[PDB]
Amino acid sequence: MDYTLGKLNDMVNWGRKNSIWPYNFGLSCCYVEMVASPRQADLMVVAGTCFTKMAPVIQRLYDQMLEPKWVISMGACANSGGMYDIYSVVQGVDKFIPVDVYIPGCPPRPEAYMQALMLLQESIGKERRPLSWVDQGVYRANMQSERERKRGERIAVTNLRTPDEI
Amino acid sequence: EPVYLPPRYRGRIVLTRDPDGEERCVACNLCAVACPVGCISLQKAETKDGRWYPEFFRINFSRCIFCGLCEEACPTTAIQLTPDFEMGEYKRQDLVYEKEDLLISGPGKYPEYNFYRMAGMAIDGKDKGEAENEAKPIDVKSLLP
Amino acid sequence: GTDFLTEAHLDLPMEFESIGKAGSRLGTALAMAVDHEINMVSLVRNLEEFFARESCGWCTPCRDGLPWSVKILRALERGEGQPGDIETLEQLCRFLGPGKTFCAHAPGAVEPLQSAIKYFREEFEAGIKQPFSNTHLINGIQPNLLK
Amino acid sequence: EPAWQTRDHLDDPVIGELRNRFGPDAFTVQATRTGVPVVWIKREQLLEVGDFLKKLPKPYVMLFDLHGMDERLRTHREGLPAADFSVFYHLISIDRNRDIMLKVALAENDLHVPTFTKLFPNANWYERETWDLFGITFDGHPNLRRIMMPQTWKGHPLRKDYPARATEFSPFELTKAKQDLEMEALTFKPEEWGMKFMFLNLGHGAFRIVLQLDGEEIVDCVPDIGYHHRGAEKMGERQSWHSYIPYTDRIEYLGGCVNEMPYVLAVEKLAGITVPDRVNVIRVMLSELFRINSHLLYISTFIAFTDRQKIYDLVEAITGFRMHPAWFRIGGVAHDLPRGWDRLLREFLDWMPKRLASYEKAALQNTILKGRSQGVAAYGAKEALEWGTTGAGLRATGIDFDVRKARPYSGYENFDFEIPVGGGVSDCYTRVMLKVEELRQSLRILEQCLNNMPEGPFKADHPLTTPPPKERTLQHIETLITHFLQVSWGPVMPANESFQMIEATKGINSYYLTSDGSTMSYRTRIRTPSYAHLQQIPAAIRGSLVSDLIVYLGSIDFVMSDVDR
Amino acid sequence: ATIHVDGKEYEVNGADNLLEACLSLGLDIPYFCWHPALGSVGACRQCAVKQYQNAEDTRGRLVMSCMTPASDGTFISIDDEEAKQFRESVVEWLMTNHPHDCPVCEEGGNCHLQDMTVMTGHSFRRYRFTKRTHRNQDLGPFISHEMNRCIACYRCVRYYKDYAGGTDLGVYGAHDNVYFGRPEDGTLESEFSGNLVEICPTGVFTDKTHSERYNRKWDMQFAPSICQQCSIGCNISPGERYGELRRIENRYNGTVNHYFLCDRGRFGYGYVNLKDRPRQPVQRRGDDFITLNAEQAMQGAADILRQSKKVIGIGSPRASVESNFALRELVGEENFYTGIAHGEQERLQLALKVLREGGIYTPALREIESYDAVLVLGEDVTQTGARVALAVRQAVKGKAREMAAAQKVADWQIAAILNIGQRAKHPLFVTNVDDTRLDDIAAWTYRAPVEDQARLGFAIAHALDNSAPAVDGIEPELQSKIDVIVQALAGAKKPLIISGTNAGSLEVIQAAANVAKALKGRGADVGITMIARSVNSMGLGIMGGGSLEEALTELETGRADAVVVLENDLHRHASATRVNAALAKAPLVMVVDHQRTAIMENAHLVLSAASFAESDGTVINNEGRAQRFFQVYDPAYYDSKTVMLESWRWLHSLHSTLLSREVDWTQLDHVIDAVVAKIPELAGIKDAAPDATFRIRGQKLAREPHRYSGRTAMRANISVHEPRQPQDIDTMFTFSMEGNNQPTAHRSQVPFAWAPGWNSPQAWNKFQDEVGGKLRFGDPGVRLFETSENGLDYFTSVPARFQPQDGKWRIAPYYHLFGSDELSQRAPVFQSRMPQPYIKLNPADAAKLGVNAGTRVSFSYDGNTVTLPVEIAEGLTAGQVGLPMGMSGIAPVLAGAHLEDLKEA
Ligand code: SF4
Ligand code: SF4
Ligand code: SF4
Ligand code: SF4
Ligand code: SF4
Ligand code: SF4
Ligand code: SF4
Ligand code: FES
Ligand SMILES: [Ca+2]
Repeated sequence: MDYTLGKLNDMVNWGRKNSIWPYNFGLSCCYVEMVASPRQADLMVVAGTCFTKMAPVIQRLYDQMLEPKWVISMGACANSGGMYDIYSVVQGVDKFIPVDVYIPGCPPRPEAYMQALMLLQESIGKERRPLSWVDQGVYRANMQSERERKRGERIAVTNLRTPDEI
Repeated sequence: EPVYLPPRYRGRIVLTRDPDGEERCVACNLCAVACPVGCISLQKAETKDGRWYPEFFRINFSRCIFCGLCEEACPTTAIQLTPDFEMGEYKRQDLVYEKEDLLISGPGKYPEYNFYRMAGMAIDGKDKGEAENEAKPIDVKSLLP
Repeated sequence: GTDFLTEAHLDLPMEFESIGKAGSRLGTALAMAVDHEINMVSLVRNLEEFFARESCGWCTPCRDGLPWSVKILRALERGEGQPGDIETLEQLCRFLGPGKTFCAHAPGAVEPLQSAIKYFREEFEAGIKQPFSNTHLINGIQPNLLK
Repeated sequence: EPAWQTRDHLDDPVIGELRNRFGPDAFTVQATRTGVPVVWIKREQLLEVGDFLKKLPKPYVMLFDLHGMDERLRTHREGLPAADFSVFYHLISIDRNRDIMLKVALAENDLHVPTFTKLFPNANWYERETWDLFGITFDGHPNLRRIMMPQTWKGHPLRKDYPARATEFSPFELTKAKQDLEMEALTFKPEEWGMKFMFLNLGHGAFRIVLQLDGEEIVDCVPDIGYHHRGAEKMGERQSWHSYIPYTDRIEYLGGCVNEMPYVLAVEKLAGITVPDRVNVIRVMLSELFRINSHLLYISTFIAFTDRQKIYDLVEAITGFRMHPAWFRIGGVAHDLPRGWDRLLREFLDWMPKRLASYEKAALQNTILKGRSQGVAAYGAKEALEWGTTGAGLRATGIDFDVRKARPYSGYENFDFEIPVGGGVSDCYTRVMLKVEELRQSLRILEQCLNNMPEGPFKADHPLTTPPPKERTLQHIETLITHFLQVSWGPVMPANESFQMIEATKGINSYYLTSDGSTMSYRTRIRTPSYAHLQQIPAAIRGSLVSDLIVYLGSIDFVMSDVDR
Repeated sequence: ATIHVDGKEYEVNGADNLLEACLSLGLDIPYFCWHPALGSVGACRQCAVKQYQNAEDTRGRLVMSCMTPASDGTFISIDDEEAKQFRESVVEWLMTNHPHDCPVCEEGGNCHLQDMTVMTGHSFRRYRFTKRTHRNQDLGPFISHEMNRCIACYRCVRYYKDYAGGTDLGVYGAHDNVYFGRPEDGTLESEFSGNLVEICPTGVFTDKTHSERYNRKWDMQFAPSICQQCSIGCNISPGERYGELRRIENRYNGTVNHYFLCDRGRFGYGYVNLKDRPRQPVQRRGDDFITLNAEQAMQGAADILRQSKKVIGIGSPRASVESNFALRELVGEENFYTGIAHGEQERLQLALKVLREGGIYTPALREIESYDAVLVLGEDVTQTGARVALAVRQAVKGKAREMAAAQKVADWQIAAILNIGQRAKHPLFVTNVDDTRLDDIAAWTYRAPVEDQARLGFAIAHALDNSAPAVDGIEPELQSKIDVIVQALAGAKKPLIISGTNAGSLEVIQAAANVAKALKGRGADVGITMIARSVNSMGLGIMGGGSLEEALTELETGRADAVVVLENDLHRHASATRVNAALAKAPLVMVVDHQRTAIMENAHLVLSAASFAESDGTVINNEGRAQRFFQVYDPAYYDSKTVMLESWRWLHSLHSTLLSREVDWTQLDHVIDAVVAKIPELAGIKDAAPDATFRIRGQKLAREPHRYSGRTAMRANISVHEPRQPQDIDTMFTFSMEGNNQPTAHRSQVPFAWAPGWNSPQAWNKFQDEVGGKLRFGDPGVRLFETSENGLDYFTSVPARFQPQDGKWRIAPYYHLFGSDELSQRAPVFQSRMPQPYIKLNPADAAKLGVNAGTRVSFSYDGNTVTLPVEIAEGLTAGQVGLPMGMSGIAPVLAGAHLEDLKEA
């Protein structure tokens, strides 16, 4: 598939996806729902509202993280700013750091976070990276989007339970 | 293991269909204005029989807080929040769900309601006087006093 | 367009003021007698169908409130009356009096309904036989059960 | 004469006392729906009025609130003094069980008021926030600097001419702020933070506190807050009365419906709505469920994820959401209770007594926790009153002040429950004891809710009930019209001011709403208890260790989203 | 007068009724059947209040506030319990038959019935029976009909018949089966039928053109603008959504066009949404059309202009004052040309000289309704200045108003006034080449050629004053009718003389000026009105410049090699062959325009100018009133590649890049200051609107309502990241909801009317000092010139009688409301409404030429043989041929021209 700028390459991809050490940065009320130094971490889970005062803190702790680095945004706040289109809130954490996996919700479920972990492992295993730095270009796969992959089963839904039950 | 969800669970938003099979949405734009985030955008189009429908219907799910105010404001029970939470994506542009990503094949949580059985506006299959609690139209040229 | 009077009012003189204090009008002074075989609900229904179909349509209370009283009286005729119907009729008689409508057609329309409810109320109460309902049950929506 | 009626409160004895002391032509009484005597005082008489109120036979001992209002866009100012801006001071007399709202009018060219910090020490942060968001200067304030916005911020966000929406993101400002934060310790000025030894910067919520240490002893400390500022009040001026409800949910996120309750009660006061009994019982039941959830989290964090999971399952069954239901409505609740709710509540109330006994055993009789928690950084009733402390700390000082009993709301007077109070000392162990007893009383209230639940409507029979019942909206044209205009343009609240104070999970939470006759709030003021609880920290740990500060931070119940709003 | 409402004391006008007095005080009384312009009739019974006899009265009596005078010492109660229950019951009675239609109704969110249902507090339905239904009618392309939603408030019939004078709308049927509509299916014939969509308080009559691309009122982006479709200058509120113009709403101006537009202005906005519009600068090279951005287009044009020896500019009356002035600065005053023909320019300057040097006051459009006699000379006002015709109808009904006022009848009791004044009306005398739409109320109609109409005017002036020049050869029948006109005009307190440049004759304007001067010399309060052609015709006349013929001569000889044409198609004002030859000879043609025109094929450079929806500027009224129009939306907000700048921005940047080789775009206030500095006659356009620094307590004026939706979704299909809000440095408005639109805000420019509880066009009540009066802080727009102290002399050039010559046919102009205007006839909804181009023949001329009705005849004009079908015109004088001006192929410059070789095809 398309890439945006060999057996042992599969081995390192498998090892990277099968052992991810996250650094959960909980800004706000996504943090209670989702519940290691950044030098020893490789995944940054940004959960919560990205305030203008705490945006340098997020940027600094992302800069302290070592390559390879992946970012999972939890909730509408980290995705886009959410409901807080306001003077003191940065409209999405992707305004200043790159994000690998987005999760909608306010707050999302922990199982939504686990599904995004599956998505991150798939994206890690389907990527090609420079093996040794002695081509030094990161190639990320242009994966098929989840909404078109799951479109058939979603549209095929006909009847749901009435809201008068618990 | 699968996770149980109650029938009222505020998850993935869908657009539903009437029991006759037509889409329930009349493109009345009440859900878009009732959205506190403003993440619904749609445009009204009209068929040849006069039936209102959305020409497009898009929801920015990267902005949506799943509060259910759009379902509360819908006068046709078209837009509904369903028990589904697996909606993660790779790109934020892919969280913009168009009308083909939302329109399911059935009535959803409300199995029998049809707005166009209530409205006096005439469409195909329902002329004037055939809606609920409606009398037949009486011409002003009628001989009866 | 005049109020009904009973047998006790048969002894007063046919004057404007004497019938005025009795709760009616002298009118054209051409009286009409109603015997025991006549259902008062049916008679008032016929009167109100006349008055509703002779409205000129200019003003809201007559034009859109006389047919409501006609439909209520038809329901009472068929034994399909519901609670609140007689209260709705009394509200219609109160809100179609002089000054409320553009002309005097609707006060004359509501005079016999007023007098018949005042005197022969038992037939109007006998017309009510089913509970009040104007809402269908929508599946998936719990109703707001008012008390 | 309903509870939402407009009153001037001229029969309040404080009005006659003020008239006797200062004269009949010294103040203006305003008729509101706040339930509070609202008195407009001249600026030059504010300090003597406050000192007179502080020395009454049953004195006004607590400054409940202090903030500002931009009156330049307000069109319905009939019966009000000429003001471009105003500053309001909400004061509470606990012994009198009364309260008063003083208001000072200010011209736009002269935006300065005498400081209230000499009378009430907790006025410091309130005056700092008023200066930050309105640009109102307070003469004699020790360190009048910004507390929500950074020190380099331009303008005052709560002014009516300040744009509410997010500005264009600039990486240059981000790099400048990051470089300022990197060299913050290198160019640290002790006088700029209100101080006069080593300086420590370090981070319930991520907030920075700057500490002055004599080797290891805490000598002075000033916290840097506003890192969680969401502009919820400015958003209150940007959302309709109905569409603001999820924003009320996200104030104190462990409270949920507890946070929704004062806002919907204040809007119902503006609307003139008296809700039926079933609405009161439903709201009380959800509030007590969320209070149990918050108290369980607080107790477990002081010492777990199963009883909270059962609470969240019941809340998700009722409202469709776990932590942010947004289920309360103007005039009622969003839906009726689902069939099968009573069996879920019955299974919850049978699982709970033995778990509550287990929490009592693990918390109260824990000898090491009792030794660690007793007597460390404690305060009495005088320190609680002068700092605006409410909730478990205030009742641990011995002052029996619960909103559900002193000023009953939402039908709480129809339930049988006790208000636990401590001795004269408010430390960690007494607050934990009080929260455990409040857990037991909330379980009692839930049992009473389950035993005799009223049958009736879940929405009021008022035209301003937003939204109308759904079945009549789908069936009836006038109900459809009311729904159409209520969800799109918004419900029209006639111009008034309302106030609702409730007992939240962490203290007293209040909404002060000003309607200018429109479908949007002219002014939404949220008083949160965690702000006042965080302000009193430097007065309670002065002379202690850093570990004592950590234990005190874990002992007070606060969240930074509640602090910064 | 003193009234006591709910215990409070108020000072009101005794001549007003209680409803309008209480609405002017800010009190809220629900109402349907009353309208400020239509009067009171007491139909809907919604405005009920409780009136007491005195202060010590507790019972009271329910009365209609619209039918009750606000007399001195009047005690009423609005918030009385019984009155509240009665108003709620009236709403409920209306709701019994109302269809469940709000989601699929175009009135939703803009509906007076919705607002009044909410205002009375009625939300519970206890009616359980059936609802009456109605079949709908086809009412033409503009108005959609939905008879189910009617509440029988009679507003439509009262407006259409009593106010607008229309004949094909009415009320039919009986008691609860009242039907409002036409007797049969067909297009509504009135030129002012479009005002029904705001007159009707429900969704019975809706804007069909808006219904095609419907969106709700809260989703609209509004701006206060001026209608561009003729010279009358009606204030409008264009409302857009998703980058396209979607509706034209009437914007209240108590001095000009208060509640009402004409159908041309309301429905001829569709040219803005044409897909063939230029959106980028395009340069031709060989046969390749390369697209440039703004900077390199400016640089290339500047170097190419700098290499030329003489640059000339051709303005247009379509363009604003700022754009024409920027062109005049770019090319120089000596090289600037107006772009209209020589005769059109001469008539325009004569009308202007009569306006600001004739010593006779020119009334505003609202002020026309107070004149007691009207003489219209040569101007078919219904097809050229339609709102003037509506105001003339009101002035004609002034006589019935006078006889009712003599009988102590209040001015709002319209039924009594109309009953007293049965058919008595103020004198109206219209002259035209044929029958006009004003002939139903005209005291006399004169069908004659324009020289004969001018001779009639000069004879009227001579009979009014013997110092005026006489006319020789007047027949005794025409002399008797002239004497009738003179007796009517001399006995009038306020005579009004209306003329214009559309007749194509200078002598008609001279005769109208002489009639006005003769009436002024007798001490009468005479007013004069001149109807120009286009939106900024008077501004182009005030600015001046050479004619289009001089510019074409300069291009054809070769003294000028560069021509810059601003917003001008050049074929309406000159022959097509001459324009094509001159533009093909010119090595550099630059066209700054917003519409695809035929001269863009020969254009070296095309600059995509903005239309009125996407530009700011000032336009000058037919009465000399400078009026500012504001940009509605940013065209680059959705399509980022769109480079669609203001015309004055393009030309100022071009002049800056020509002079200093660098780009400075401009600000609008800088151009306005330049206009008032270099041109002292246009110094009043500074005061037309406040500058961009104007604030309402520090905040800007909002362009969209506060509940504007989809802010994070409307552009989400292009990019999920929300773009920057567009910045407006030109004006005081912001392109967002973060602004002020309070009805009490101290301003004159109102983008849209909205108040809490008033979502309909009845929200304009809150923005006025008194209802039906002026805006609260004054109407926008100032007069450029006052009345001169001294007038003109009598024009002694009396034209000779019309003589038909063999082989030559004098072209009589036949203007149409739908078609004669250029931009409006480009709109797609006007194609169905406009008719096929016919050529009008006298029966005698058609019998001589052997052609019946409907037969195609071919004629040669300027060496071009075109064929048109023949329509027989009885009223047209023989020796004349009738042609529709403004259509494709028939320029308005053809009016008054001759015509050779009329042969059957
Ligand atoms: S997305 Fe929702 S739950 Fe998460 S931090 Fe934002 S407001 Fe809180
Ligand atoms: S659930 Fe709430 S945030 Fe999401 S689209 Fe609906 S109204 Fe908007
Ligand atoms: S509220 Fe319902 S019917 Fe109306 S536009 Fe939205 S989904 Fe469609
Ligand atoms: S009361 Fe009179 S005016 Fe009114 S509709 Fe009836 S008949 Fe006509
Ligand atoms: S006319 Fe008004 S009340 Fe009637 S259906 Fe349309 S929006 Fe609703
Ligand atoms: S069609 Fe409209 S304006 Fe005419 S009577 Fe009916 S509601 Fe009134
Ligand atoms: S009269 Fe002229 S300016 Fe007024 S709306 Fe019609 S075309 Fe526009
Ligand atoms: S507005 Fe007065 S009766 Fe209609
Ligand atoms: Ca502009």
